[PDB]
Amino acid sequence: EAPWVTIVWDDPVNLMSYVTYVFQKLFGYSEPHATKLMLQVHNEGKAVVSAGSRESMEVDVSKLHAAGLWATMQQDR
Ligand SMILES: CC(C)C[C@H](N)C(=O)N[C@H](C(=O)O)[C@@H](C)O
Ligand SMILES: [Mg+2]
Ligand code: NI
Repeated sequence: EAPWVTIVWDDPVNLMSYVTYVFQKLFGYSEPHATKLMLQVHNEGKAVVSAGSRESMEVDVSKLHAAGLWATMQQDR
């Protein structure tokens, strides 16, 4: 019943510019939004990047994995 979130985890390989681009490409986010989330990943170690049903977050995780980003999902409490 609960809503879920997709989290992207910091990784030591992917370019900062790539991560900003992926968030725009996969989610349609604006450049300031994508950059903000990228920097949160890089400076906090992780960031919630999207939110919704468990099934919707399963798709976001799969899309992010195909892009090569470290994504997981968990219930939002
Ligand atoms: C947003 C995260 C994944 C950035 C990386 N931790 C990072 O430091 N990337 C570097 C960079 O963009 O210069 C190199 C390692 O790709
Ligand atoms: Mg929460
Ligand atoms: Ni880094």
